[PDB]
Amino acid sequence: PPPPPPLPRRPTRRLKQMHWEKLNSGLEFTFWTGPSDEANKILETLHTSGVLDELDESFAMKEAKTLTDYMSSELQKLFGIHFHKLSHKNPNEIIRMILHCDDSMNECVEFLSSDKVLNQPKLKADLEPYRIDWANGGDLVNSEKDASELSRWDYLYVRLIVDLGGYWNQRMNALKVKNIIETNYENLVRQTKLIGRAALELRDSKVFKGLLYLILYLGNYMNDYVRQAKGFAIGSLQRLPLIKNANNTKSLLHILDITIRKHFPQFDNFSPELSTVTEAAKLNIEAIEQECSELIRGCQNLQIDCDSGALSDPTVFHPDDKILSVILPWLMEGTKKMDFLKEHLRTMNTTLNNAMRYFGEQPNDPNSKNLFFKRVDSFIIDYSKARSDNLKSEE
Amino acid sequence: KGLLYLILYLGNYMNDYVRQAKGFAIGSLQRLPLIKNANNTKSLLHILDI
Amino acid sequence: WXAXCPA
Amino acid sequence: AALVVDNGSGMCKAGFAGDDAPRAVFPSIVGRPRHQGVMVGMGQKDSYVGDEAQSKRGILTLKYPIEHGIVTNWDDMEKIWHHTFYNELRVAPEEHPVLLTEAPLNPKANREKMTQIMFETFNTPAMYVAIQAVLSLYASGRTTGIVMDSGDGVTHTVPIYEGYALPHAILRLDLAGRDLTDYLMKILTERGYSFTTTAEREIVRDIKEKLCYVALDFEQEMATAASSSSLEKSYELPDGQVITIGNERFRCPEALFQPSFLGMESAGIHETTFNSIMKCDVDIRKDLYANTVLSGGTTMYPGIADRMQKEITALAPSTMKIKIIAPPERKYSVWIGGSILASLSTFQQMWISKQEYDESGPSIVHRKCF
Amino acid sequence: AGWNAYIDNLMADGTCQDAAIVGYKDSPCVWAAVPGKTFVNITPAEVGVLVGKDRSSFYVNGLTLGGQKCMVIRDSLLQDGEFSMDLRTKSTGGAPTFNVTVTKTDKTLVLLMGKEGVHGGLINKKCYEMASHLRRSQY
Ligand SMILES: Nc1ncnc2c1ncn2[C@@H]1O[C@H](COP(=O)(O)OP(=O)(O)O)[C@@H](O)[C@H]1O
Ligand SMILES: [Mg+2]
Repeated sequence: PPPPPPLPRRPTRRLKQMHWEKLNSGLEFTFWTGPSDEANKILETLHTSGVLDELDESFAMKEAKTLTDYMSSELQKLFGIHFHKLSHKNPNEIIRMILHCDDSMNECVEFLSSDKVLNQPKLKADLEPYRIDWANGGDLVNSEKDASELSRWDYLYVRLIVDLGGYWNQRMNALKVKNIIETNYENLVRQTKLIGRAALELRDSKVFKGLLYLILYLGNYMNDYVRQAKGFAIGSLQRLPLIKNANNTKSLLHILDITIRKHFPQFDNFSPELSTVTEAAKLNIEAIEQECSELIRGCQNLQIDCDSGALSDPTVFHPDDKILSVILPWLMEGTKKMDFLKEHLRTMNTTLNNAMRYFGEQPNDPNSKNLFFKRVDSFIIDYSKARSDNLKSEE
Repeated sequence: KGLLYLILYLGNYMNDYVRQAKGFAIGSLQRLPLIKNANNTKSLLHILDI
Repeated sequence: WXAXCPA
Repeated sequence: AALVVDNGSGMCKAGFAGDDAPRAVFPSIVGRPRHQGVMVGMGQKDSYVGDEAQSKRGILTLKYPIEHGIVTNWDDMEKIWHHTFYNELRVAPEEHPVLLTEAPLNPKANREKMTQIMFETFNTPAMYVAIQAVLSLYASGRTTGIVMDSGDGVTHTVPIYEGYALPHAILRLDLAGRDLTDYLMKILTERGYSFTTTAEREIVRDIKEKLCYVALDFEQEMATAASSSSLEKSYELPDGQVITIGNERFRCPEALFQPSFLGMESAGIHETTFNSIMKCDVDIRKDLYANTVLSGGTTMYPGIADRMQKEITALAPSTMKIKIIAPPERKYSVWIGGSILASLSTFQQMWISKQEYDESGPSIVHRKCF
Repeated sequence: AGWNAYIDNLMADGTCQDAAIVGYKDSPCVWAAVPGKTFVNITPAEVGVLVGKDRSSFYVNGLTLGGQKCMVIRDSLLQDGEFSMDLRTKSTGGAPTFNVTVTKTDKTLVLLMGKEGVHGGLINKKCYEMASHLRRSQY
């Protein structure tokens, strides 16, 4: 590398500063360089005119009126954002209501549940001497370590994160699972009922069976003798729009609409008859199954925690900590919810499966398990546009 | 040019010693209206006309 | 008009 | 106590740091009488702004100082601020720092222009300027996401990330509330109601705020609207006249999703939301979809949240999940987020002082508060 | 004198954990950097991306700087007045991310990435200052 360069008349009172952009580069070619006597007489005129004196009186500025935190600079920003509702309350007041697991801070508890607040090794060492050994004795680890010297948010972090960190992650788990279950069990039962009903309706629909037989019988007519199969999969229904006649005006499915209407009045309109399939095509089977399966894993993980985990020990619990007094009442009812959902989960799986073999496809292919109603729905809309175009053109 | 020389001398007396430049761009005229007196009644341009 | 002017 | 002042195209919001609601919420209008005064001795003012201007709007020529985000008149803009501090808030600015907001992709011309008029006319001790879009998700309690910012003047889509704006990813769409109000009147004349002047422009603004709503399916709703009179509602004009609209309730708000109804080549916010997120990085794209937020008074229409959720879902890949966050308080989210930001203890670090400005000049704002 | 002494000047306040200087003319190479850190491993190919004519490709998936993945915030290197760049490191599994700034001089590129929790504005203002000083020295 090349050698490096060195390292880095007047008014009686201060008045308003008028800033400017200066001259571009220098006054190499500007008229400012020219010291015309026209400008010289201006300087003597102003020194004689009573203008500068008035300037001191009128444009004097109004003076200026300008007016041990271990916690990281970024983090004070985050704490004030979420606990804004409690600004008027002292740290002793806000440290108490949070342990009540009240409804008023079901949102703020999620913020302290983030990895950002927990993953702060340097502060945990700094606030460690200020921690109170609440697990045994309930006394300060060091001698004096006054907590009044700490700032407003410093008191909260040491008394909540450092002090209760032994069961903090366990307690938040009991509360994070608390919120998710309270709102999803109602909808999850609705989703699994629709899929099971849709699968049963498709399996128990003669209209859907009848059109497939008509397509198969028509399909075997134009096909060769060596390829006269007696069955086909649902995914093969997409070849109909891809076949065009001599002038490309009318596709294969377009003949079917007028053929059915003229001779098969029973198959004229099957979309109103089978509607739950279309709504079932807007839901992901694997995603729904995984979402429900997540609930059971959290529930069984909770049972070993409340009965034999960190929650089991009450000695490390503060007397004003009703977390044990709130989870246990739900513990019996929560077991009922997981049993019902488990039954519904099994109900959907078998109800989808018996209708799954019934049409020749298998769930072993993950796409086939997911994209089962989509292919049927794809044919439903394809038949809909084919009928609409056929009616519009002829009428 | 006389107008430009007039305001520059006023500004040089008006400003600090460390920023006593001898020239400015034409686009610098825009801060005359936005500088007011104690009661905001008159500006540098208003007193300039007098 | 109905709401506005005379028409 | 630090003032938090929210200048807006339609509404101006002001209050104090830590407060949960703006103290003064008044229209951002300036009025000048178009008729000579014959009754002397009243001390009638020369210019009228805010609620008082709205009260006597019939004999005034209302003007919006800010149009399409850019301030078209710097002389009126201070007057509403002058009325903001001494009249509405009744507080002297000489002893309180003040907070103002700035618009995405703002030209550099304005940014010192507000700076050069506050430290001089009102000589506020301290100042800070941030994006209204950034403060939107701050009130929502999140730091990373994309905001569906729509208001009276302009609309912006800002995919924020740790509170730091992405300039290249900012998309600007000219489909604002004033456009819809202008679109509401041109379609309201079909029913024999002719509103043309600016004073009655507020009237239709009142009508759409109460009666207009977002329909889930346009094609289904026009068929039902033509068939039945159930969707029709009656509104009362201040003169006592009774009006009824049949299908305009869902037609005017629909232009936000079908700009070709207004004739703009740029498409609706539903794709613009999708268009903006295409510009970001692939790895971060997962977070942005699930923390989409709505903001501004334009997004107040009933049934607007599910309609946009349905449309972008088709645009989005089937693998991805979309979570439209629409807090009911998002009307004042920009103001509330600023009060949250001002109340922070660390917020004293990036103050710009009156002294420091003096040696640094107007140019300090581009580098100090960015 | 002593290209390493700037790194010491860069680390006086302790707000940053990595700092480096690289000459982007001819064959890119590091002139001084913090040993054992991110900035000491800069390749010429990464320098070419930073100073390349294409100012849009690094928006699709970010770029790598010393092999560490980072995302682009704002690009103003080739614009007169600032000659500065802003980056934020990209991490996996909730690993800490840091703000990265790069300032372009006549012959050198000054790179700063701060410690955890440090605002990018503080990192940017310093790198602009030493870059401003360094250009006044005709480098
Ligand atoms: N309930 C409502 N329904 C429909 N539009 C509304 C409603 N409330 C407010 N608005 C519209 O929102 C606008 C307010 O814009 P605003 O968000 O204050 O702009 P800015 O973000 O620039 O301050 C008004 O012009 C009004 O037309
Ligand atoms: Mg807005």
